[PDB]
Amino acid sequence: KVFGRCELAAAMKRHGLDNYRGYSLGNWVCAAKFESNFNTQATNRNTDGSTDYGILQINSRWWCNDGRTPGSRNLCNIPCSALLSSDITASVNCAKKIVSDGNGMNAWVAWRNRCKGTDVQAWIRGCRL
Repeated sequence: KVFGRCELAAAMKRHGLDNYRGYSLGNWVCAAKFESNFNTQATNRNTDGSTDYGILQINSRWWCNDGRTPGSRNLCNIPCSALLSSDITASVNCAKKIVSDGNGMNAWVAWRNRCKGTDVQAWIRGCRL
């Protein structure tokens, strides 16, 4: 599923991401835009052989099992394919684990490089939230 901007913001708000660990909703929408272009089916293979999955490009080295990242962990206790669902519940629940891990949203390279320090509230402007 390719989300609309406001559609995704409303879905993220319902799932408890607004101000989660202090990160306002716009941060999460901005991260999703640049990680996946709002596409739940996005996958990208990394140099180390791990793969990033879903709307928040959650990596198989640490967070989900895809059966082909040897020596990796599955800290969200899910198959990585669960992160590609049109239902973003699994991605959001795993993202809450990631953002609580100590490095905040810096775990998302696109957030650090393209959202951090910008007017992220622009990503939710105009939406009926």
